[PDB]
Amino acid sequence: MFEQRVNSDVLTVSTVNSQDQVTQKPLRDSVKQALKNYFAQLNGQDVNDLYELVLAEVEQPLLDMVMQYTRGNQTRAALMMGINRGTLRKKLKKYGMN
Amino acid sequence: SDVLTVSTVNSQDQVTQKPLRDSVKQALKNYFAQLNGQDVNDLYELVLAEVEQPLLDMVMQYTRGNQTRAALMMGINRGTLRKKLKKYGMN
DNA sequence: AAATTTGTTTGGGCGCTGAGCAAATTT
DNA sequence: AAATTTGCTCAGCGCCCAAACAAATTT
Repeated sequence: MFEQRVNSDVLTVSTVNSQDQVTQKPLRDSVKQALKNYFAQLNGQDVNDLYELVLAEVEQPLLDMVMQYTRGNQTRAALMMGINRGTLRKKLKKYGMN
Repeated sequence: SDVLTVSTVNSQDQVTQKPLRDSVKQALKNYFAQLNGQDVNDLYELVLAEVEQPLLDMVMQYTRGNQTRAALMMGINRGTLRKKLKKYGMN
């Protein structure tokens, strides 16, 4: 057999820890921190947009990175993301990536 | 002019702010490196699930479990919010 | 020149939607 | 005692979707 890699550890970013040593925390925790400091700020005006705000911030990179990987090939991009080719096209247009 | 950002630290022990989107880029850039052309199959539901959980975990914690307010705080329908809490068994 | 991708358009369905409501809970 | 939030239902419609095609591009 070979060792377990939980869903958390598939997508990870490099962090430095207490002992000045480069570990790899999940992406989850980056999202957590980005939000917790976002809350620190907004004292105390209302929010009516928090989902789309995040979605936007996450979709742009994903599309970006996959389109680099597939080298502009939308057919393959949409295949590997598991979305409709039309849906992908629509999303690319939302972010001016065409 | 940028709401979503994570704290980073450098060579000179200086903390500096960088956007979450840059952090997502790396996460993937890395993920891609690890697989040597092993076709990826559901990369959207993957990333979605890795972001929806922290987001929910947090606003649900901010609104103190008040589903009504958290749904209004995000852009989404209370019913949708419930469907998502179910999806990740957070309910 | 064959194979693949792009850029449309079409229609079925499912997912997100607000509204409505009684019951439970917070105030 | 009143106000808010929950849990559920329910049409409507808006998005996601595969299927199909011809034209453009890549192989």
